[PDB]
Amino acid sequence: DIQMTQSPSSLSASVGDRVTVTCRASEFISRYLNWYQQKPGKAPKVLIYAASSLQSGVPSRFSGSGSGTDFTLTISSLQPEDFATYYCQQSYSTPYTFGQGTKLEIK
Amino acid sequence: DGVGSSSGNWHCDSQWLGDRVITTSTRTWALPTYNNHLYKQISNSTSGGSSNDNAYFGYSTPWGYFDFNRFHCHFSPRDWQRLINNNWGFRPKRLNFKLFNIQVKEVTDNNGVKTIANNLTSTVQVFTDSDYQLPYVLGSAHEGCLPPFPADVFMIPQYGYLTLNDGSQAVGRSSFYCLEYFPSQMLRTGNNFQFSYEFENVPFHSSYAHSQSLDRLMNPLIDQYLYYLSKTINGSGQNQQTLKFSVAGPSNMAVQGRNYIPGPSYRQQRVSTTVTQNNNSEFAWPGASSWALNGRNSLMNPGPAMASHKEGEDRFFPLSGSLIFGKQGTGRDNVDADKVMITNEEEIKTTNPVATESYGQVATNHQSAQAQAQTGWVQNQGILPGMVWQDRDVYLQGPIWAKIPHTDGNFHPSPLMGGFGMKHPPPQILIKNTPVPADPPTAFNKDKLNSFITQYSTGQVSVEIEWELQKENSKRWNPEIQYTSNYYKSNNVEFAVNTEGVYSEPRPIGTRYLTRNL
Amino acid sequence: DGVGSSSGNWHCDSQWLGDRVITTSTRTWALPTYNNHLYKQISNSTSGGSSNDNAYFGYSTPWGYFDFNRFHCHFSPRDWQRLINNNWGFRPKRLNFKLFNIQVKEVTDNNGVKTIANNLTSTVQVFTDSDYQLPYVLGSAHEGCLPPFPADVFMIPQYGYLTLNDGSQAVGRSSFYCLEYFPSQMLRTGNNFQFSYEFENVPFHSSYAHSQSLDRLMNPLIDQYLYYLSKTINGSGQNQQTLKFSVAGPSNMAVQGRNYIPGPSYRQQRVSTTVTQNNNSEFAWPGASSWALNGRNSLMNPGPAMASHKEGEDRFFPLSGSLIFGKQGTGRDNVDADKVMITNEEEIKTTNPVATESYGQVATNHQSAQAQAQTGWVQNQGILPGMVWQDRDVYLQGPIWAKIPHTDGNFHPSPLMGGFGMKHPPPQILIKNTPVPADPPTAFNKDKLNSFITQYSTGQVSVEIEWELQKENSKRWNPEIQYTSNYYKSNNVEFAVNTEGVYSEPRPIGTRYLTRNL
Amino acid sequence: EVQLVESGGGLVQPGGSLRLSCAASGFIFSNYWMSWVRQAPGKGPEWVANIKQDGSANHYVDSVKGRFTISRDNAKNSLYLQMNSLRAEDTAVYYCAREAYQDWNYDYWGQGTLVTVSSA
Repeated sequence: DIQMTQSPSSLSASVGDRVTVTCRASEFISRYLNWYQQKPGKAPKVLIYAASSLQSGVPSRFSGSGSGTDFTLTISSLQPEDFATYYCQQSYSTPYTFGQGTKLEIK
Repeated sequence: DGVGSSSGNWHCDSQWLGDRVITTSTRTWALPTYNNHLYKQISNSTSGGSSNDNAYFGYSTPWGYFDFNRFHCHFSPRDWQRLINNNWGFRPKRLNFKLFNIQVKEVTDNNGVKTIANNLTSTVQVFTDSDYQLPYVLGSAHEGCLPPFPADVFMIPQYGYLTLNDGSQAVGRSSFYCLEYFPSQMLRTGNNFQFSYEFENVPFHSSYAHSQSLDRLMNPLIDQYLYYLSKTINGSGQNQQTLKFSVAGPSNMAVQGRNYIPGPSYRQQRVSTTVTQNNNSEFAWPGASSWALNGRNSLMNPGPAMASHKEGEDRFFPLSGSLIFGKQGTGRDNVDADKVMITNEEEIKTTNPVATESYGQVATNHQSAQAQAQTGWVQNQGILPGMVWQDRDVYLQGPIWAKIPHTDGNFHPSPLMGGFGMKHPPPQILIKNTPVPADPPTAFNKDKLNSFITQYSTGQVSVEIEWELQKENSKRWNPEIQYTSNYYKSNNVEFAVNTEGVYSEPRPIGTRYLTRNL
Repeated sequence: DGVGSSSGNWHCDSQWLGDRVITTSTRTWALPTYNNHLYKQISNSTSGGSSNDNAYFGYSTPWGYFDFNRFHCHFSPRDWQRLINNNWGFRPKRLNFKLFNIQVKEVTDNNGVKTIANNLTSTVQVFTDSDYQLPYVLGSAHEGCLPPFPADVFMIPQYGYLTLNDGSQAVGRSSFYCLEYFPSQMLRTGNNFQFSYEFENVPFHSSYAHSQSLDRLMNPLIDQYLYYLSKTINGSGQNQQTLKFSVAGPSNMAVQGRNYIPGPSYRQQRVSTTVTQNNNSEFAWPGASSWALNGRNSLMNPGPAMASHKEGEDRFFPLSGSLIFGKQGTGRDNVDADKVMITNEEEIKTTNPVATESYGQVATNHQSAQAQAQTGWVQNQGILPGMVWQDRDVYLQGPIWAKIPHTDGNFHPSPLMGGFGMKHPPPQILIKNTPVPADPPTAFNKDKLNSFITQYSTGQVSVEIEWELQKENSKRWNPEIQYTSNYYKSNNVEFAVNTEGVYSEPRPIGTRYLTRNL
Repeated sequence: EVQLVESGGGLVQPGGSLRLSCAASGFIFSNYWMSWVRQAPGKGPEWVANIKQDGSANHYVDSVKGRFTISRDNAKNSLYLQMNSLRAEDTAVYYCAREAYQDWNYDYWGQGTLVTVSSA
């Protein structure tokens, strides 16, 4: 299957900071890559899907870019609500695979 | 007529008469029961992003069909040679089809041992789709055609079609077709079937190569009376701008004025058969030229007709710009390069742009005292007034005709995999075994009968095509290139059987040997 | 003719020519042996009060019969659409029936394994009952008709009839019929059978809905010159009697004089598809409208043609006033409401009373200084001079014709389940396998032979009907309602097979879309 | 609007069999592919199985092949996961998700049910 590698495993920043998360794919998965934000005790919530496109009802500070094997999740003007675990998932082929996850910390 | 009388004879040969050649092929076929006499809805079983381009919806039918749409169905290798060495062009004229010596067999399997017997009262149904009312599957380069070698017995392929789909779901606009809802002729073992067909007028396939190139049409001894801009500056320095003009002549043939330009291009990625020269990455799908339709991406294959490679470089081929045939016994998936035969379109370099090159350069700005002249590469170029081009060549293994889609408009409808485009191509010939139910219950039941006698049929097919020829008139003094066999000793004769009785075709054979002036 | 020759071909299609449409259907059938070649007396096996209405006496026969009396036998869903969107009426004209490609199979079962072989010398017997001398079972909405989908193989239903009965016993007036006592044609595997039939003149089915209602025929801008009684009293008090009269006009359209009144009614009980709205009791049989004949009660089903429900209320349906079809795969007994398809007669509200409503009110007394005016509800109303009505609609799944009973009198003989009533309908077509006895003993025995070879037959049926059309002439400016498919994506195409090959009909389709002025 | 509810979660000894049911009230259930996703405690979530919108096809992750059966009832708008031969590794929170049309991501997720495989 395809392996998804997410970097960095953990990150800490402050409100207003710019945060960037990188996801790498073992095989070409085209634009079918999703970013999910998850908070304890809740299901993962999709932020960005299909590489660049943003989910409706999600703040414009979340952005996504990349295609083929390399993708990046960008957060501008960080907020207290933003601190969570972030996953990159590939919906290109079965079995669908998720990234290890990036945890964000208050500073 | 009768059980003990034969309803047809075996006709295989070619008759070369003047400007006409008539080929006749006879084969033996076997027809199974497909889908247990059922129509069944089918769709792609995959999920995810990858499925998107591969999504489909359609139906498989109990019917089979006859496909003679490859050239090696109608021509022996010697006849194909006799054609391509002596003629500048050819095209089909008439078609005659026969189906005869029908045998229906029943199979009773008991305790792991199966018995086969004649069922003399069973029928086989056949009809042709003369009104082009069914979806037309014969122009998709499919398997299941009559075998090139006359002694082989072949299985008849199952008919199926696709209709409109959204992902794997259908839409209200999607069509369903029952083939039982056509009138068809029913045949017991004494009956036979035939029909004849008339090809609509098509241009002669151009089975020749140009002995001139589009850019070399001038008289090499004479100047033009046209001028071109030779110098924009007197030399090094400031404020050296000038306009100088020269005559275009034998010394510089690149700047001469020309009346005609090469044809359209859609660039292909270039792949080498020397693998160390290729990039160390997977780029087969990602680096491929494609077109999108309703959100789905289709590979551009083979695409517009373009020269496969530049002169002197034969190790390169377009990524999906050529027809690739398998050698005999080649597996289905991930075979090596020596297992396949990559054809090339090198003959058409005279009028057509190279598949892996840009078409040319255009100006991207206005040069000025403050701005240098800028150019850009034209990766794809559509039709321009003054373009001339050649179509793709046809091969002994390749297709003959395609059906032109029924649309408001088309341009140069010649099909891109090669051959003759037709609004009314040879019709589809559908065949199935009539179901024979097993013993029903003795009390009435309204459910349809799901229990049948296992049964299959076999018989003979003959197909006859008349071909019109266009003879070579040339005044060329020196001898031509011809297609020929090689005298060197080998363990096998090419285009023959081996010691196990397997017929193979050593290499793909194109049509273009004789030359014509451009 | 012969064993190895086919005696017919497969004809399925429709031909639309001017005002005529010709449908042709071909199917494959299987005929078993019924009753071990015996006629057998049959009667209801039940006892008690409940048996009374269900009592019967009759005979089952070894014969089968062919039934094409449903519309989906002759029309595809697209042809039915093409009919009902474009035409104001239609009716059958000619009938042509063929029976061919007969195969007789023998079944030898030994030790639990059964062998099937051809028996080439066996016959199948067939005759049509042209003189209408047999009891006519084709007008009772029975199963066993040719399947709507042409690829299905169907079993032929067993023939049987009922005669006069007292409880389960017979009477001296009861008739017995041997079908062997008709002349019939015998067919071996090379023989075929056909006959043609001419429909007697029937009115066009009215495949349209009225764009006016019977009570709205007046000019909405003008008064009548007629008067009605507006007031019987001046006001509150004693001795206020008066006679006041007003003009009927646009303001009050209910009191206007009219030339024609709505048709007859026999009230049905009203049932809701929302079950919480229905009463918490069993009232299906007890609360049902019925008629009694010679002591036995028959449900009134479907009964006189009446509007299924009032405007705006589609959740209600007559208790036994509508035709109810099962969906594909629906069981026989106590299925839920989503397993069946309840048709409605909402189109005929313009001229017909609602099935679940009273017809109207009548005066029940003479009003006087001592007696107030009294009215009562008319639960059932027979024909009155000046009534107009519509018949019941016909459906793709529904019956085509019925036989009018042979009687001194009838009124508006149009059959109540829908379709065309005929004194000489299409005749019954009876078929059976000729019994082939097994080896008799070698010493003579006078008993009839009870030992036979197990045997069944199969073959092809084609039926062809010519239909006359009545084209829509309307001057309506705005567009019509049409029957159409829905564009929304679905897992299946409606009126197609699924992934297992099962053909289904999604919903019942009526005939009434186009409109006519009343 | 769109609601997915998971039921049948609970503790079971190893080798035990459990059935999970998903209820969907908010959309046309027969138009969509449905998946099962599990998240082990302290781990990233993981894809278990999906099934076709008509139920014709289905896919499973290799670890659970043969021991789990995904099933779909379109009339009742419910998704069922059948678990057999349960293991300690199998214990996780099970999520029912809907796969987005065209994009294929999980647009909607159910609350999920915790399922524990314990030796005790």
